[PDB]
Amino acid sequence: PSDVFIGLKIDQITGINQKEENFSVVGSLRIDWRQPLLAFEHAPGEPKHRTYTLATFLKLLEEKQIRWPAFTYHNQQGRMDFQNRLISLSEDGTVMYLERFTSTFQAPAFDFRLFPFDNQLFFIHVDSIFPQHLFRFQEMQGFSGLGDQLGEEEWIVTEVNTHLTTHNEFTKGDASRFVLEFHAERHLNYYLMRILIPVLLIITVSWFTFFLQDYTKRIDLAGGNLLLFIAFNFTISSDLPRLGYITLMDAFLVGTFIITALVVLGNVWLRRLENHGKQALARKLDIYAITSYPLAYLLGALTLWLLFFW
Amino acid sequence: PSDVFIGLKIDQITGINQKEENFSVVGSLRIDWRQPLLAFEHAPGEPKHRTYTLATFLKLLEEKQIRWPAFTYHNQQGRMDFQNRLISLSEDGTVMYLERFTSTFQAPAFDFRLFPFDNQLFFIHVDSIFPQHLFRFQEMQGFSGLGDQLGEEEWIVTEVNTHLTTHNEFTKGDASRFVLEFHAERHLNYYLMRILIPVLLIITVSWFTFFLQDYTKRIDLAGGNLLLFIAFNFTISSDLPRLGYITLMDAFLVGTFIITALVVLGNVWLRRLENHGKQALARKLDIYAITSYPLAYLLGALTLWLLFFW
Amino acid sequence: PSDVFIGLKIDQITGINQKEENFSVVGSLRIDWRQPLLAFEHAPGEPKHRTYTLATFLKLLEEKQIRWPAFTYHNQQGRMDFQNRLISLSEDGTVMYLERFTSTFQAPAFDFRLFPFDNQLFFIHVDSIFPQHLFRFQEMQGFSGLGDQLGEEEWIVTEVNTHLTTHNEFTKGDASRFVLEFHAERHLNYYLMRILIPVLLIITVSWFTFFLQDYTKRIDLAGGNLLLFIAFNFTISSDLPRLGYITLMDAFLVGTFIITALVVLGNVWLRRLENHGKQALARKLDIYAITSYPLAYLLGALTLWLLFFW
Amino acid sequence: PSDVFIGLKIDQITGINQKEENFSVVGSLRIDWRQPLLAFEHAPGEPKHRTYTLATFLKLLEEKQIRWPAFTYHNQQGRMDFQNRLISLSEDGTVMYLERFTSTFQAPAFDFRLFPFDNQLFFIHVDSIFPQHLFRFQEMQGFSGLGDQLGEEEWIVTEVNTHLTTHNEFTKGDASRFVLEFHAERHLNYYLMRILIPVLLIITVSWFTFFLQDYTKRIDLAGGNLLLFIAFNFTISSDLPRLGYITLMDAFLVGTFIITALVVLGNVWLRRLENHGKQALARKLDIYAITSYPLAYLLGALTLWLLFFW
Amino acid sequence: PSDVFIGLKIDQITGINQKEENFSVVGSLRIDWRQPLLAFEHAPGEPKHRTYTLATFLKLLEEKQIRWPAFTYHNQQGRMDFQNRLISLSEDGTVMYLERFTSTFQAPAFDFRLFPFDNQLFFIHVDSIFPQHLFRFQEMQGFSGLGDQLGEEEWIVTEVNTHLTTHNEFTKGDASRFVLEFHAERHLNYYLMRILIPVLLIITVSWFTFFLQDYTKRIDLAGGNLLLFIAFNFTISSDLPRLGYITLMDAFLVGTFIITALVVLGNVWLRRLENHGKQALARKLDIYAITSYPLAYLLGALTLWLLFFW
Ligand SMILES: CCCCCCCCCCCCCC
Ligand SMILES: CCCCCCCCCCCCCC
Ligand SMILES: CCCCCCCCCCCCCC
Ligand SMILES: CCCCCCCCCCCCCC
Ligand SMILES: CCCCCCCCCCCCCC
Ligand SMILES: CCCCCCCCCCCC
Ligand SMILES: CCCCCCCCCCCC
Ligand SMILES: CCCCCCCCCCCC
Ligand SMILES: CCCCCCCCCCCC
Ligand SMILES: CCCCCCCCCCCC
Ligand SMILES: CCCCCCCCCCCC
Ligand SMILES: CCCCCCCCCCCC
Ligand SMILES: CCCCCCCCCCCC
Ligand SMILES: CCCCCCCCCCCC
Ligand SMILES: CCCCCCCCCCCC
Ligand SMILES: CCCCCCCCCC
Ligand SMILES: CCCCCCCCCC
Ligand SMILES: CCCCCCCCCC
Ligand SMILES: CCCCCCCCCC
Ligand SMILES: CCCCCCCCCC
Ligand SMILES: CCCCCCCC
Ligand SMILES: CCCCCCCC
Ligand SMILES: CCCCCCCC
Ligand SMILES: CCCCCCCC
Ligand SMILES: CCCCCCCC
Ligand SMILES: CCCCCCCC
Ligand SMILES: CCCCCCCC
Ligand SMILES: CCCCCCCC
Ligand SMILES: CCCCCCCC
Ligand SMILES: CCCCCCCC
Ligand SMILES: CCCCCC
Ligand SMILES: CCCCCC
Ligand SMILES: CCCCCC
Ligand SMILES: CCCCCC
Ligand SMILES: CCCCCC
Repeated sequence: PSDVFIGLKIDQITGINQKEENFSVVGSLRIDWRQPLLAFEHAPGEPKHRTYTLATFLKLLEEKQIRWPAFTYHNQQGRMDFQNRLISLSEDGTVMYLERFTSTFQAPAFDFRLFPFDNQLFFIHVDSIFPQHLFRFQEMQGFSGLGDQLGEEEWIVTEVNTHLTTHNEFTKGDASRFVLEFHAERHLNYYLMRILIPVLLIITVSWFTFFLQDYTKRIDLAGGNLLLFIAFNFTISSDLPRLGYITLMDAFLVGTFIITALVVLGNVWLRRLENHGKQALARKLDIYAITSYPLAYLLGALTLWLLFFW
Repeated sequence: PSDVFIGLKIDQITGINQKEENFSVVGSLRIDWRQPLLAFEHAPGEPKHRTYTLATFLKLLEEKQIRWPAFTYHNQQGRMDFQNRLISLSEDGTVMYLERFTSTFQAPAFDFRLFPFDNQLFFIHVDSIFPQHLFRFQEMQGFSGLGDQLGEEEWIVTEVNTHLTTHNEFTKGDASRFVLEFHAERHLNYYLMRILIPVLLIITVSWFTFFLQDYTKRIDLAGGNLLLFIAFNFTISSDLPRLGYITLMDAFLVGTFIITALVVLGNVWLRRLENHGKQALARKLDIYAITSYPLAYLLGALTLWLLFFW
Repeated sequence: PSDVFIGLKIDQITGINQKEENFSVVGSLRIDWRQPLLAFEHAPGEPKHRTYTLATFLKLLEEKQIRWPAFTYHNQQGRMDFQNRLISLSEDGTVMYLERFTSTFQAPAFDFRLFPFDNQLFFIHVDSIFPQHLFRFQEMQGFSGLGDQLGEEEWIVTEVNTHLTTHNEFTKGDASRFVLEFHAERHLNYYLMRILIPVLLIITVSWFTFFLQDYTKRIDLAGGNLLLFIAFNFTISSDLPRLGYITLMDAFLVGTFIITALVVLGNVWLRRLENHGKQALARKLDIYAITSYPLAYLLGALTLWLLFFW
Repeated sequence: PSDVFIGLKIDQITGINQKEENFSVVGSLRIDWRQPLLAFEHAPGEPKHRTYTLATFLKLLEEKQIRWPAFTYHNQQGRMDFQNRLISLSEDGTVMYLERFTSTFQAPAFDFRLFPFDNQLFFIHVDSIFPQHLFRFQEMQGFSGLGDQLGEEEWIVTEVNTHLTTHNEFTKGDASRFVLEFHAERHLNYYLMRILIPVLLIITVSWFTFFLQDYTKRIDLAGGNLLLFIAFNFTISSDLPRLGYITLMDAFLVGTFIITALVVLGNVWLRRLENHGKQALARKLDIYAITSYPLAYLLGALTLWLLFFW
Repeated sequence: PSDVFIGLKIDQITGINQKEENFSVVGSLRIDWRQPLLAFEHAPGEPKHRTYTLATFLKLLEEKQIRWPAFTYHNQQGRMDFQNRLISLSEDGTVMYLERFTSTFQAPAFDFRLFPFDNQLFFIHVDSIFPQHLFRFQEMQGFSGLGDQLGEEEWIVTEVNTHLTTHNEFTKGDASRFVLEFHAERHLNYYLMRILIPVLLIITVSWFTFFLQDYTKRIDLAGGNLLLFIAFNFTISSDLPRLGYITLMDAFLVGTFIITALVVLGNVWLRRLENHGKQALARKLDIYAITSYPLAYLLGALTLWLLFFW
């Protein structure tokens, strides 16, 4: 068998789609191979290295009746665009190949249930067409990976890896597979500032209602604080992804709605007790409401942690 | 006639469009066929199996003057993209074919009137071009179907099937048709949490208004609860599909609007009776309102069930 | 001249664009023609009918130096995609042609001023390239039209027609034109439920304000009902098309805004009369307001009917 | 030099993009030219005029070694789609050419500062490749322009023109340029109904606050009218183009916000004077507020006219 | 080595994408080169300059076995569209080349943390394929740059530059690189009018609450001013870019929310002190609130300046 050295490098992640579950990149694929049948002596005044396009070089190989180690991108989505496809040929028969491209790729491992605390997995598979007794992939050391970013991005890359495996077609011979994989995360700082801090203030305004004496005014104030929560919710709607299943962020907001609505219902009942002449009993229930309100939020937090992270 | 064995497998459902009524996939089409005229003996040192691209192989067939069993995708929409198209040729004349693609498909059976409790039907048709006395489709057993999903999705597949039929063109000979079909559903859990629970609380706040004594304050509170319902409605608008016809979900929300508006009108009339000095009569009508309000919702639920599910 | 029989059938209307004024379809074009110069006798064991692709068949015609009746789609927009293009050739020289496609088409007749009560006209033109003394179109009977729909759609087709005309280029010979045209409408049921019923309730709440005694409370209630109308308006914005000209629906909503705003202004003036000590006069004007409010809506309806439907 | 007669006609304006500054059309390009070297005598039974596709005809010209007057579209954007490209050849050597297309075009002259009272300029440039001593453009009279529209549109065309100029490349010979240009406007009727009338009512409600006696109630009413203005503003947001610079419409709405906010601040100060026991002074300032409020709007209108239209 | 003179000019910036980090243009690439092997004498009556398309000219070079100085666009994104590709050939062997195109380009340097006061960097790289001892780039003086704009735009260009560098592939010979770069900014005038002025008025209304005597009314007014801020926030949402990280504009709006919410909480506590009979102490704390409110905004401004601009 003949050894083929291969590597892949990604310049830039050009987009990520959370609803369709795919991602897009710009990158470069490189292969080194040696074929002694291609060795030559340069003509008088000719340079020491010959250069062809892939279209030009494949004709040369067909005129010599030489087999090319062809390969394919197994999780590609749609059409792929090439910026350049270039070949250098050595005096000794060494072939150096390079192709540079733009493309989209399938991402079947995406899972957003722990949003915004989620970490996602990305990969690209390259497959040999011929079986492993003709051609065997070897890992080109030093080349493969991701380049550095230059401004400010949405996703932060945490880990990068490459390894070699096999695949099979037509129930015959196994063939080589090359894998590049990486992991990435969000800026949690941004969600603290945009969502948590203002919701905590809204929660505080609802608690402060128990500090006043007239139940009539309380009903007005509690009602208005529920409309304020709803108004805020649509103001953040563009930061929430459109998914047909439940997230941690969804559970948090619905639970806040439930507790704030219950404050309206309680103050109506305290007014009813006052109208029936049971002021002292209503005054006693008020004292229990003040202390149990923060305990309800603390026990809800604990519940969400158990259901989503264990 | 000559037997052609065929099968189709879908890796991933890459999108679903409810307004245009189409869907998109990535998959693989496989065909086995035997043609003794293609049998050969391998050259000294040559492998036991020959491999060509479809473009290369069709030239070989034309040089031998052999007919190829050509086929077409009958509900395809737009252009189809190919990732690979590959042929293996056996010593005995057996041809193995494989094509891997991305494409969109028409979906004329979609019907969303029972949303969110709806179940939808999907299919793909593959048609033979030549008539059934030249070539006959046979079902390749073990291959066809859907692969497993790996994270969390919007639609859950409930059933998968394949079968064989016929089609006709130019009022001449019948020709074979191959069908793959499947059924899928939503996560109802998500709609319970996002829509039902908060609407039930809003309905409860409107009922609690009948517990208070001053009709003047009631009018204020009932009015504000109607604006709260409208505000909530636009907060959920992104979860509702843009269709030009009536759904079960539409009927549910309009009915809730009607009943909450009627509470405003009733409390104005009770205030009018008080101003004309008919307090005792107004106090009697109030007692009938308290009990009939929940009965109206229960009888509305029953009505919706009859109109949509029977 | 030589007779060419032609017909067109549409499977599915794949989209309609109200702002750009175009529509999209999937369909099939069929032509029958006879050319005795193409008659043949089948070889020993050959089938009685020969089959070619369009690319293959045109070469045969060029080798025999035979003219093909070429045609073009005159209101096509953009690029057209072909799913299949197929030819059957009879022993007697009869040619049967079929092409199946996806495409978008221009729609210059669209006019939405009577929305939602509007009915729109659609058409497709097919033109012969050669003049009518070489080739003449004849209508293929039984084939042309629209197929049946299978679930639930936005637009309902009301009428379908085909006929033959002529066109002219280079101020020379007239040439044949084939026309398919159809008409379609909306589900008015949907707009009754989504728009009319809730607006009628909002109008009723504004009338009920005249039933109360304290002008001070009336000003509060009338003001809040105007904000409720504005809130509802944005909740329906996605059902309204984005057009740069006036519709019947636009006129209806602006008129409702005018009348509800005038109720706020009137109640402020009644409070001013009370402050200046003219209660009896203010009480008299109130009685005229109660009866004239419904008359204003009835006379507005009559006005809109005259301006838009006559 | 050889005279080339040229003309251009546009059927339909298929879209206009205000943020990207481009427009799209469907149209037809026509050229007449005479070349005696192409004269011929028709064969026995042949028609008097020969017809070719552009691909076919250019081969004929190359076999005779004849130069074709090639041209290019100088402000084209992206790819252009052709529906038909057709050639008629006369017995005397006269060539008649026709191409029919869909395409997008650059629009660098767009300027929206006077919105909605703006009038915009559109153009298309066609350039000769060869210099003017080989080939000279002449204007084909009677053909060029715009066709009639058939329903109801967003933009109304006010003026259409064509003329001839020159261009230069490689600092050598001047070459011909053909220009078609036109001007268009909006329906102002639509903006009167959708924006002006309701804003004028909101302005009137704010003035009516000065007619009441209790400053306490005034503060409530003035505050609520400011929230009503904000609510209305988002209801019209879809009619406003997304531009990164100031328009006349923007200035109008911000000025209305400023004046309505100032009414809230004034009524708080009048309440402060009442609390400090200076009722008579506060009552005097109220009389000045009533008359100066309409004068502020009149002087603002005058200011906007001077800044934008002079 | 052979000198190649190169230059690039951009007509129009056709779009800018802040979320994907790319931009689009229309422009023209020009190259001058001399090759004595191409010198010729013109035939009797032939013009003094020959003209070919790139496809035509490359054939001529292959028939003479002459090497072409090929090049590539190194940060191109997707497919590039050509409007024209043209060659002039001089009697003395001088080649003049021109290509005119539409395309999108990668923009990895974008960084929006200082929005709206940000200034962004753009560039385009052109790379030689052959190494620098065959061909060397030289800068074509007078040609390169940006053209003038004609109406009103979103971005204003502040600086333009070109320079020459090198690049390396296959660890062999260095090759030439040509760079064009430019810088651009926003209209700050627009953001002053749309965001700052109305927020400053909202801030002023919240301060004026401390001028009134009844804490009961203050709580109502402070609550309503918080809902007004939230309503305004969604009215401007379309002017804010959708980025997953914190901007200066984000920090400004969250800080305003915090301070306005704190006014609601303070007035509830002053009412509690009044109910417990500590009016004089509450009256004293009120005097400290009036002066410290503006100081909080001034010190917040200073803090934001330090964190973002130093
Ligand atoms: C960070 C902004 C969103 C906060 C969501 C928190 C809801 C879940 C509470 C339990 C968190 C468990 C620790 C990870
Ligand atoms: C599940 C969230 C939406 C609930 C809609 C229920 C409206 C229909 C009531 C009758 C249901 C009949 C049982 C399927
Ligand atoms: C059907 C929902 C919209 C109703 C619009 C009615 C406004 C026009 C009133 C006059 C109608 C004339 C009869 C067609
Ligand atoms: C027509 C609807 C928008 C009205 C905008 C008017 C603001 C400018 C006032 C001065 C107009 C000057 C006359 C053209
Ligand atoms: C210009 C409209 C937005 C204003 C944002 C100002 C917030 C930052 C305050 C400190 C500015 C420092 C001077 C550049
Ligand atoms: C979180 C809701 C607290 C409600 C406080 C009032 C409780 C009233 C209940 C009366 C029936 C026991
Ligand atoms: C949180 C809502 C509290 C509702 C309490 C209802 C208690 C019902 C008691 C009935 C006694 C007559
Ligand atoms: C669901 C609406 C209940 C209305 C309660 C008040 C009924 C008043 C009707 C007076 C006329 C009979
Ligand atoms: C739900 C609205 C109740 C309206 C009841 C109106 C009854 C009209 C009676 C007229 C008697 C003078
Ligand atoms: C539809 C508006 C009705 C207004 C009712 C009050 C009329 C007051 C007018 C006083 C001046 C004649
Ligand atoms: C619908 C608004 C009614 C306004 C009536 C104004 C009447 C002005 C009369 C002035 C008398 C001093
Ligand atoms: C348009 C704003 C009018 C304000 C009316 C009240 C003026 C009060 C000013 C007191 C200080 C001179
Ligand atoms: C439109 C707002 C009016 C504000 C008037 C303030 C006048 C300050 C005078 C201070 C005197 C103590
Ligand atoms: C910006 C918030 C100002 C709050 C004014 C009232 C302060 C009350 C604090 C009482 C506890 C010290
Ligand atoms: C800005 C909010 C002010 C809250 C002040 C709380 C002070 C707590 C003192 C407790 C004394 C019993
Ligand atoms: C339905 C799950 C209840 C979650 C309560 C939310 C509490 C979160 C505390 C931070
Ligand atoms: C117009 C149909 C009335 C439907 C009433 C809604 C009641 C739903 C109860 C769950
Ligand atoms: C400006 C046209 C006035 C239209 C009034 C609307 C009344 C509609 C009654 C159904
Ligand atoms: C900042 C420019 C002030 C414009 C005032 C608006 C008045 C318009 C009167 C119709
Ligand atoms: C969290 C950063 C606090 C910023 C306060 C905003 C003050 C801006 C003054 C113009
Ligand atoms: C801003 C937080 C104040 C907490 C007050 C607690 C009173 C018991
Ligand atoms: C939260 C549900 C309370 C139900 C109260 C019923 C009173 C009759
Ligand atoms: C009277 C107020 C008591 C506050 C207790 C708070 C316990 C969390
Ligand atoms: C729900 C319609 C009630 C109509 C009341 C009419 C009173 C004059
Ligand atoms: C006085 C309250 C009676 C509650 C009856 C509720 C019947 C559903
Ligand atoms: C509807 C316009 C009324 C104008 C009233 C003017 C009072 C001075
Ligand atoms: C006192 C109420 C009279 C109601 C008259 C209604 C006429 C439409
Ligand atoms: C419109 C600004 C008024 C400032 C008033 C200041 C009072 C101390
Ligand atoms: C007492 C009201 C006077 C109204 C004057 C209006 C001047 C425009
Ligand atoms: C009694 C009002 C005092 C105002 C002081 C303002 C200091 C910024
Ligand atoms: C990832 C865990 C999700 C569980 C939801 C209850
Ligand atoms: C699917 C049943 C719909 C019936 C609507 C009344
Ligand atoms: C279709 C008639 C429209 C007339 C508008 C006044
Ligand atoms: C077109 C004139 C604009 C001037 C803006 C002040
Ligand atoms: C550009 C400086 C950003 C720092 C954010 C704290």
